[PDB]
Amino acid sequence: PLGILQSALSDLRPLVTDANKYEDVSAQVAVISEKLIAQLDIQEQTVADLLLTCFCQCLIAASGTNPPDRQGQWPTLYVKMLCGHQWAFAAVLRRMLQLLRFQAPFLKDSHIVGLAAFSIHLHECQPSLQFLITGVQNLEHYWENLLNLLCSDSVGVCLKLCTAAISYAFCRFSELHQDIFSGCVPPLFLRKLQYLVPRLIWETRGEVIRDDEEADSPLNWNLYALAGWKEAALSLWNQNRLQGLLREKSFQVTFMDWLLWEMTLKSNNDVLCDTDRQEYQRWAVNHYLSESSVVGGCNGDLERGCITIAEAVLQFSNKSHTGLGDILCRLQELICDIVTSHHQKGRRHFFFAIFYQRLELHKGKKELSNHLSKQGVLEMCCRILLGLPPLFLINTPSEKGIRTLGSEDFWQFVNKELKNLGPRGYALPYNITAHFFRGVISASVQCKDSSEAVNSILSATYSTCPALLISAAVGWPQLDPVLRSQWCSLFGVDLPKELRTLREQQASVDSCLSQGEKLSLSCTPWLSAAFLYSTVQRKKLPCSRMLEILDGLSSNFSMVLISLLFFSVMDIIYMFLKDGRKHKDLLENCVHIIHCLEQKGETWVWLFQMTDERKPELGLHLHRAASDVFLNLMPFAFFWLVPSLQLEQVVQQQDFLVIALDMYHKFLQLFVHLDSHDVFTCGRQFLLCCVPKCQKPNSAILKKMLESWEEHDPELAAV
Amino acid sequence: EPLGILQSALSDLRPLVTDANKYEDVSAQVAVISEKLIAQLDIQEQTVADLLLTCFCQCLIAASGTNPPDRQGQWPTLYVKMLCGHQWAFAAVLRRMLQLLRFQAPFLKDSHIVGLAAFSIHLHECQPSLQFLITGVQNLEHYWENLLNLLCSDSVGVCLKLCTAAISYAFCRFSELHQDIFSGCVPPLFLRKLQYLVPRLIWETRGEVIRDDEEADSPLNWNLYALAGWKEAALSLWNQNRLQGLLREKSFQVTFMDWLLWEMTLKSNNDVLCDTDRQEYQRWAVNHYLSESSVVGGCNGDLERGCITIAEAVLQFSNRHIQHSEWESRNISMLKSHTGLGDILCRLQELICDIVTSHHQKGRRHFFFAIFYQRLELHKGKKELSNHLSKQGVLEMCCRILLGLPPLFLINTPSEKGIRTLGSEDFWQFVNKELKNLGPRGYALPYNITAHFFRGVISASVQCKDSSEAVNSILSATYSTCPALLISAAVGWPQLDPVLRSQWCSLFGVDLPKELRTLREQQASVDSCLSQGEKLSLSCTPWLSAAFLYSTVQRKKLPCSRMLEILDGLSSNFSMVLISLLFFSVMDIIYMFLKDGRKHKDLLENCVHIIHCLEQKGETWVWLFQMTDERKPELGLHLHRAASDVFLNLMPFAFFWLVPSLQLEQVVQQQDFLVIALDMYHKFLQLFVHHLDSHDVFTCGRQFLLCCVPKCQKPNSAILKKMLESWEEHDPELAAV
Repeated sequence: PLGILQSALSDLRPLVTDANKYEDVSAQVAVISEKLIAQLDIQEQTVADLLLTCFCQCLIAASGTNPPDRQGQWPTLYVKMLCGHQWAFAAVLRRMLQLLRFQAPFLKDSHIVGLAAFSIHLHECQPSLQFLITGVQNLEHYWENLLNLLCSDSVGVCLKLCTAAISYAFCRFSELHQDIFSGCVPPLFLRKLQYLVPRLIWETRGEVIRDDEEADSPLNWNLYALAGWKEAALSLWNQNRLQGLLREKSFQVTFMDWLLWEMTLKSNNDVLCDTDRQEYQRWAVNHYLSESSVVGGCNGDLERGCITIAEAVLQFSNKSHTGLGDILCRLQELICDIVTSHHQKGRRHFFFAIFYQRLELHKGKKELSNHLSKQGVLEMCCRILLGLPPLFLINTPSEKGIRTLGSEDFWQFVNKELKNLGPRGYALPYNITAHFFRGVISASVQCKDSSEAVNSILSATYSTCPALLISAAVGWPQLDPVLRSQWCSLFGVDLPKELRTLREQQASVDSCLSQGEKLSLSCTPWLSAAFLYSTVQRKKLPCSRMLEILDGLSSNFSMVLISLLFFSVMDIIYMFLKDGRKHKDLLENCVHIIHCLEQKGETWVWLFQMTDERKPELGLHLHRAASDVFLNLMPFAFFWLVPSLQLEQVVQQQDFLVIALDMYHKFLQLFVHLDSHDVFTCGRQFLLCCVPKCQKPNSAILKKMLESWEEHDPELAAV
Repeated sequence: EPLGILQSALSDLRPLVTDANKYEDVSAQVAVISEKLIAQLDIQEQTVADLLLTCFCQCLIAASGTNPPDRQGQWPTLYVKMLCGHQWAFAAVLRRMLQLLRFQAPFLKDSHIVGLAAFSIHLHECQPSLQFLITGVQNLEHYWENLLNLLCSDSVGVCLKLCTAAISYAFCRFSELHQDIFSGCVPPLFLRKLQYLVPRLIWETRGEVIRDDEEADSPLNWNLYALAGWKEAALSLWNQNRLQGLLREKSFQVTFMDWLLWEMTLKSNNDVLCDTDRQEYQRWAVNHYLSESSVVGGCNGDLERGCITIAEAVLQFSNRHIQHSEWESRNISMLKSHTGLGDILCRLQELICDIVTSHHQKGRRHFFFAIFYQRLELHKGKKELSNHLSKQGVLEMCCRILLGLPPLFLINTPSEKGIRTLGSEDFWQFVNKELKNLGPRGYALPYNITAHFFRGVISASVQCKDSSEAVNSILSATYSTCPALLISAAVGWPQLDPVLRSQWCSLFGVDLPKELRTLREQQASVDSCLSQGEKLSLSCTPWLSAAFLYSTVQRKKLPCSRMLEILDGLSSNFSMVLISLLFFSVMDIIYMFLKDGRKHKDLLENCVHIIHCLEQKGETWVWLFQMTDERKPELGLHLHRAASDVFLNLMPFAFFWLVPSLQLEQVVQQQDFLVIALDMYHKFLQLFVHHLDSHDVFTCGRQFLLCCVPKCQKPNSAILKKMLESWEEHDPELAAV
């Protein structure tokens, strides 16, 4: 079956020497007549390399008699025959894939030219392949896959190839007006030889000289008797007809496609040393940075440069990576020229804007598919800030003869779209809450005092952006030596008065836990109850040894006992989302509640209310530090822990019923069972014994329906 | 049967060790007989090694459980002796140890590691174990670094689990005596990598120094055999008050340079830390070594010694990484993964931004440049081999560094009395000795080191009061001290203007100064008059206008005939443009020669056209060819001090191509001609020690000498034909003429 196939398919070469006078047809009829009978199986893995190779053979057979200009009426015919079938033309594609992926690094130097000429001739026939494993579209959705995988793994081959699917097309498909010629070759080959050449082959970047002695002449078809691959792709980049062709729009290269090619080329694959791979870029960036905007580029707007780089980085996420690090180093190389200038007119606002607009597209709530992309882009938004620090980009000083050091930005980004980033809820992670401190330490040099500015910053930080101090406290032990060393490195004097009170509080806590000394209180009941909580929770000590050491008689006591209830009902959850069912610390809260009762009341509902109607100050200094992933999930905890109490939760409380309903409304808007929604009866019971506004028996019968509002809104007016 | 008896013996040695049976050791001598009955990547046997090493690695863990090491016996010493007494097996086990540590580092157990660590310590105790027939290593000590400086780069989580069991075994074997001589049991190097790998991997022991003085007994009675992990066995040992008072001596002292030399070599891949976590470690360490004393090796609290010491290492780690490149004709050779380099250079700019941004600058920068004046003196001309020349691999790092910095460091910023004037005197004195780098052009620098400068003076005037009266002062002090920078702008204007303009418009929207503007005018008086022809303006300084014109021509691909017709004919500043236009063409010829050596005729025609265009005025063009400073008018120095020295060593190679292509009589009415001709021939010989051009020179510097200046009438051509003794007679002939 195949022996005769190899014979026939090999009986072609003798024909094509001089007698190529339309007789290469009946042999094609025979090829097709005998081909009728025949995971990369062996039937296909072998026939492919048999059809293809006949090309690499016949081409070289005929390229000795005459060049391709005059001959070349067989190839179109052979390829039209091949494409005439379906179960074979779909094997050559995958075979060439495997043959340029695995063996590509070393196959041959003349089994290549026998692949370009099969690419091109696969273009002038525009065949149909709508059905295939992956490629659903026409070829144009196949060249890009191949070329991209290849230039990501192997570079030298990509150029060895691109510069051979061109030279075969200025010889062939010549002698025709320059208006329709450009439709023969595909665009991407040129759109990529506009990129590779000046990367590998220097001397052609625009530095040295333009040598030209043979510019207007059909270049020699010498690839079969050549001298190297550095004069077949340079005797082409210097031909006028091409160098004047890389100006159309059908194939441009702009400063958002350069990245997505260079930002995915992993070292250990390239062919350039480090201190050349880091000159290519510094040349490129500074060539798409002095280029018009109608073309891909930005005139001189460093701002626009950084903007584009960030917008590209965000569009690649779709850990350890090497290429991305170079881009994130060029960011610094660019920015460090800004902070040392103190624009005061174009300031950090130009940057953060990007995030806000990349973070609105994912507002179309759906089936657990966009939230993921949201946090995935957010983690990258964070990784960046850690990748373009001179470490005080996040600081907005001023100038009126002095420098004030304020930071009016990064306080909104945090309060809005960063606090909902990491675990533990109320806190941030310990990789971004150190940049702010190691930044105020490093920007406190410009001023004249260097010990007062820091105090002003950290005194302002109490009102706005409190979620940073808590993230420090929760992560202080691995943060003290850092600063204690930085300061001594720069100045070498005592510390200020607002970076050591935290140390004093930690030390007091520690020295008081071992024995017990009725801990004091620094008039700040949402700080001094974070230390006290985190130390315990890390050293595994229980409750009894947590609040047994408070000395509250008339000072700030209830607040230090409510902050703990908050921090204790925001970690019942981190132990639910994290592969769990229920955690045993609610006893701590049932004890804190009894301790608040022993005092003069000091109600606890400020937490379980989302609006800002009458929530006292700390009650809205707390929720301004949480994450909207939890606050949308409190009712769960509310109805978990409530049933452990009765006969005092209402009759001596204020605004209970209202809050219970405000919650039970949201307990439904989550989904769209018996072990989760059982407080039906609970809410039904609290009514019969509550602060009777009207509540005679109406709301005891209305819970038998889905209208907690059909009559409640009016049933409150009678209060 | 060298095997059966072997396994029988190394098995009977198994149970006999659970108890320290007195005198039950001669059974070792039996293995001596067996081995004596049996005697690159060797694989001939390559099993005796494992057969003999597993004996230890198994008998140890088999006995341990009955008694701790100290009360174990005198077994391992005798074993190691019966091994080393045959210096062929001792030449193998080493090889298998290293081969299985490196290649299959992760594919190992948690019980064989200690079996190698204890064996290593026992080796160290038997120092008389010294072999010479092991290529690559002379003594024993070398082996330790040989394997560990590969382990600590290919895989870090095995240089810790192997350098902890050693200590946990030594502190259980020799922890009965040796109040002072304890130091000397373990090998030193082990006890250094710990001090570098423990904190890095785990943070709970970074900065804490003193917490208490509670006395301890010993680690948990050799718990490694049934440990619960390593984060607590490496931590129950860092606190042992007997150790922390041990890594203070000199032979266990890590330092700063010795740290950079190890962090650079970490492969980014195969590491264990995410890229956003191995930069906190560095941002901490760099600060932990700046607050120290110099006796330890760390800085004393300053910052200069913290940058000098990071540059002096990059200029010392690349030397062993020449790492050339080639793509066509690929020789299969993997590339070294992304080294920790770069990162270090990012923690070096977070530190320069803290001594230029301050309130007490006193902006001196003599340092950081005298550090480069040394590596270029280690091998000034040649390191006995032309592989890493000055302008090859050291002047490409004095740039990779000098770029990653801000564009302000290159400028001084004095603050004498708060006035804060501007200037530069340590980048000029230095760029006048790094222009020799760019051999491509010769009359220019590269571009990426010409933007920063012009982009710096603009980011420094800010600090001053009038941000547009210093620039006019700098760029006027220039034109007389550092020409080579402008001519690299002229050659690059159309890629540079939309940066300066945008910057000066983004800081504060005020009109430009009178020195970043003159250039736009001198460029627009060109890009137009080349179109359709009008005239040229001929601003004050010639050698800048000429650069503009010549480079613009080259960039637009025009011929070399417009350049000569759009020009004044009655101006006093005409010739001084043509001279420069000749100089640039010469240099272009010379560049074309150092690229597939040839001549590129057309330029030889351009130059003769120029010489004829300036010959009907009575001037003197033969003083470019004076490689001295004797009498060259001031226009010569301001050009030669911009030209590389790779080229002026070739100027003769271009003086005998376009001299004979002139008339034989219009190159003699000049002043002191032959004094350059023969003074250049003298240099045309030193090059040989092209070759076909020796004839044209031997004749052209031989026929002129008859109808030449009134210096000699005879015996000078005869003398020149005598031999290469032009000097022996010229030294006396020049006396008169």
